Parts: sequence; C-alpha cells; structure tokens
Amino acid sequence: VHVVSRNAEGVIVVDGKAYPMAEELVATESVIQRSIKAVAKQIADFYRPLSHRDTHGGGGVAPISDENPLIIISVLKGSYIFTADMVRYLGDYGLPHVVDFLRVASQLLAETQFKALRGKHVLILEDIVDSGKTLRYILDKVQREHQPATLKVCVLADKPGGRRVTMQPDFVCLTVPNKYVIGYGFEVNDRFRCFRHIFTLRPGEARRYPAHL
Amino acid sequence: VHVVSRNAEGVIVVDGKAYPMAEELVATESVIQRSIKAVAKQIADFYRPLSHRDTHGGGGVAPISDENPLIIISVLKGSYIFTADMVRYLGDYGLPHVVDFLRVASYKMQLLAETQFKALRGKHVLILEDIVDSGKTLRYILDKVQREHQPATLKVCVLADKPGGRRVTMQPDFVCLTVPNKYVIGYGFEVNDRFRCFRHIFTLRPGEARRYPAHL
Ligand SMILES: O=c1[nH]cnc2c([C@@H]3N[C@H](COP(=O)(O)O)[C@@H](O)[C@H]3O)c[nH]c12
Ligand SMILES: O=c1[nH]cnc2c([C@@H]3N[C@H](COP(=O)(O)O)[C@@H](O)[C@H]3O)c[nH]c12
Repeated sequence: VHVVSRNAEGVIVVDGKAYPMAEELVATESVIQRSIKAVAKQIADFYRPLSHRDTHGGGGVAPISDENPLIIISVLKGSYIFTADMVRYLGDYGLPHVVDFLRVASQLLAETQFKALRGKHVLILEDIVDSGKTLRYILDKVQREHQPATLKVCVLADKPGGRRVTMQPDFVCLTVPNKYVIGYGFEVNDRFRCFRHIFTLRPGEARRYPAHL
Repeated sequence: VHVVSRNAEGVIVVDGKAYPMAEELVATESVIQRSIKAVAKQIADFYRPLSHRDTHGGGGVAPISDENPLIIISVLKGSYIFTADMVRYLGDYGLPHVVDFLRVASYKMQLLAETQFKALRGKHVLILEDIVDSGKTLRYILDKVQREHQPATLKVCVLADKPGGRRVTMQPDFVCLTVPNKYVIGYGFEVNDRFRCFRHIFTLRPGEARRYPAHL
C-alpha cells in the first residue's frame, strides 16, 4: 500500500516524499512492477515456443535457447531502468535472451554491437510510444541493417492520444494520460528518471532546466 | 527470504531455481540490494553538502541541486542493472543527480561509446562500474574522463571489488560488495551476454567460460 496525499502547499506526497513538479500521480511502483511482470510472462509465453537461425551449431533453424537466445535491443537512454526490471522478470519466466543497446536523440548516437541478427527473433524495449515517429525510425533502421526473422516492440507506456503516425506496439505494460509523464525513466533534461512512480508534469515545467548538460 | 542449497546432481538451487553453470553462490538478491542501498546512503551523505560550477544560472558555484546535479557516468553494458537500482536508492536519499553512459572494450583499451554530456568542467563526477578486477579498465576511464572533461572531483563507485585481481593501483571510493578471486556471473555479470538477468551473483564453473563461442 502506497500513501498518497497532498501537503499544505497542494503538492503531491507519496510515502512521505513531495513531488512539487507533478500535476497528478499516474502509477505507483507497485502497479508499474506488477504490469511489467505481467507483460514479461506474455513475452516469455510468446517466444519460448519459437525457433530461428542457429548460429551456435552451424544452421539451420533451432529453438530459442541459451545457445540461440531471443535478441533484445534496448533504446538508450530512456529505457535503461525499464529494461533492467524487465530482463529480471524474463529470467524469472525462463526466457533465454541477450540485450544490446542503441542510442537515439532528438539522430542515431550509438549503434548496436551485435552483428549476427539475420534470421533471428528481435524484440525492441522502448520507454513510450507517443507520436510513433521515434519507433518508426528505429524499426526501419533495425529491419534494414539486421534483416531479422521477426521484429516486435514492447513499450513500458502507450500514450494513444498522441499518435501522428501508425505505430501499435506488440506488448504494452501501461497506458498513460495524454500529458507529459515523468518518473520511472521519464525525464525533463535527465531529471526525474529515478522516481519509483510515474506522474504527469505541471504545465510549462518542461523548460525548468534549459542548460545543456 | 532465500533458500540456497544443492540438488541431487550437486547443482546450486536458489529459491527453487537450478544454476548448473555456478561453482558457488557469492550473494543473494537481498544481500546485494541491502549492500547497494547502504552505499547509496554513503554517496548521498558525501555529495549532499558539496557545491560545484553553476551552469543553470551561468553563475560561479552553487550547491548540488536539481539545477546543478551530481554527474553520474555509468559504464555499459555490465553496470546498467546496478545503475538502475542505485539511482532509485539515490533518489530515496534525496541526492540530485543525472546519468549518462560510456562503453569501453579491450583488444589494450579503446572507447566503444562516448558520453554525450558536454558541460562537466568544474562538476563533481561519479563513475558507476560493475567490477574492479585488474583495475586497467577503470584506470583508462578515469584518465580519459579527467583529461577530456576536467571535472572538479572524479570518484568511482563499484558494485563489486575482486581484491586479488589487481595488476594496477585502483581502489574505488565506494564498494557495495567484495567477491572471491574467481569469475563472477549474475546481476549484470556475463558470459557472452548470458546470465546478466540473474538476481543473485555466483562464481562460474571453470568449464562453462567457453560454452557460447559464437559472436552475437
Ligand atoms: O510524456 C512523455 N514524457 C517523457 N518523455 C516523452 C517522450 C520522449 N519522445 C520519445 C518517443 O517519442 P514519439 O513516440 O513521440 O516519437 C520517448 O522515447 C521519449 O524520449 C515522448 N513523450 C514523452
Ligand atoms: O569476474 C568477472 N565476471 C564478469 N565480468 C568481469 C570483468 C569485466 N572486465 C571489466 C573490468 O575488468 P578489469 O578491472 O580487469 O580491467 C568489467 O567491467 C567487467 O565487464 C572483470 N572481471 C569479471
């Protein structure tokens, strides 16, 4: 049970901690973790029956295994906390997998280092689908460079009211309101990512830290 | 609570799960998490009262704050799970901080991925790293960060210290756990990217080190 209240300044307090930058609470840690673990079970149940290119034993097709694991691509920097939690739940459910990272910014800043993804099942882990443009860019790049057998996306958050292009992730942990979200990886110039809960940001507060880090 | 035992095949079992690649258990999840949170308190207590360059007001110096946070550089890939947990404990203790990433590798050391932060001059910088073993990886990182960013101070926090592996002087400022002089796996520690998702840290059976020879 989380304790959620407001102090005399009208500021949201969760478990004794004040969040003056927040407009509303979206999800507590308990709700977020339960939602991630539920999707981890969906992911493990979906992939464990599948087979793909055998690079351990010299061809042809073999079951997903520790020898030929599911390939996971995590999008830095936003998905790193979500990924750390998800992979541990995937391990709990016994899904063989390995993780590489790509970094994008608003440009590709860092490329994946994995070089044998041809004919492999590949799952992208991303923080949020809002407009859909970021994931359309990533999916196109990953498909053209790696030629995977299949390419799917799991997002922590879906903001369905923000779409500008068609983008429907295969796995969604939580739905967020049509507002700027902060906490659990979600940032304002790298601030707020360490919050264990997700909140909506007070309007105009997205310009609070103008200085480039 | 955790139950650690061996099954009829002599294989380590933790909470009903078998780890046939493991020689010994080093630390359970509960011990690891307790250790990380304790260091988080040390880090917060150490940096909370300090001041450094003010880039928010373009001013001279100002306290560590959300306006001028502690700068954390996390070393990929091994430190990402440790970092995700540490930052949440650092937030619990109210330490203002931001995180960027660098990645290094050996062929001799070379940078695989650079940090994107460009205003670290006169700032307190903390490196988060998975393990100090020989010390060569961190000596390379510290020398590069120091010359290229010219921070006010540069310190290192490691999840693990393998004391007997040292070949160059390197004692991190903060150490969560001490490990035996053996190859460790779990909680970010890998064998060709396998085993990183384990919630516990184990030593590796020596015959398992070359189980996954194919490049990913
Ligand atoms: O509500 C939000 N809070 C915090 N970040 C974002 C983003 C960021 N923009 C990227 C996704 O963009 P989109 O789907 O709009 O192209 C995310 O990876 C985040 O970097 C969109 N919406 C949000
Ligand atoms: O026992 C170990 N288990 C898993 N990885 C390592 C490493 C890796 N080598 C790097 C640092 O080693 P060193 O201090 O010897 O230069 C770590 O960041 C790890 O990625 C050293 N020892 C170990």
